[PDB]
Amino acid sequence: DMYIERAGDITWEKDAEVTGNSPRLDVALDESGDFSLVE
Amino acid sequence: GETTDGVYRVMTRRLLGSTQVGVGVMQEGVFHTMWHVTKGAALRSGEGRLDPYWGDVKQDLVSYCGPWKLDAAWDGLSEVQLLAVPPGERAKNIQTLPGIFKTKDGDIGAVALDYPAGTSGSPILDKCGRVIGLYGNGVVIKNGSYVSAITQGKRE
Ligand SMILES: Nc1noc2cccc(C(=O)Nc3ccc4c(c3)CNC4)c12
Repeated sequence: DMYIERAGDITWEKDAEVTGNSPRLDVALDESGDFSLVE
Repeated sequence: GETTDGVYRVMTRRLLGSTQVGVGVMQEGVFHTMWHVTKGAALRSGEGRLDPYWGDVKQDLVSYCGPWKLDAAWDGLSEVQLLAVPPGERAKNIQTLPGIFKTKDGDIGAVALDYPAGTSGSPILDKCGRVIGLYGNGVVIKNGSYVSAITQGKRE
């Protein structure tokens, strides 16, 4: 049995830690909802 | 039980101790999460019960108590915030500029932030705090890191 616990409010935070890149990937989505890379 | 708007952890006592299998959004009395987190199973909120209402394996989405309510979209230009809720760790906003997943049926936004699988269902927000999608379904690139799509449902 699964259960839920509150973790916080949904708000934008000014001056949050800015990280991560913006890559452009050629992907494929299958019937099971799984993405895969097409190269 | 608790139906206040907000981000929530999805836990299970089935494995060893209490394990966080994912995360979700409560909005307008509906709980929104990724299909692979619950597999469509019922959920508990204190003494109350949440029953699945809509779901789809291909989209990897599921809603509880009512239809999918989230319909904000990434504008394709601005930076977004992943409100990451990792297992055993505090909720934390991470700002990033999304990349692009190019598919045969159109392009989808994608956030390149590496988090544990139990972080699946964490909301991605626009500058207004509106949920533009959920983190947890993407791909593993060459080094082993995860790049997730900004997965959004459809408000009927
Ligand atoms: N493999 C991962 N490495 O880092 C992650 C971070 C978040 C999620 C995952 C993950 O596994 N997602 C997922 C699991 C099952 C399914 C789907 C997606 C969609 N179809 C069924 C991962």
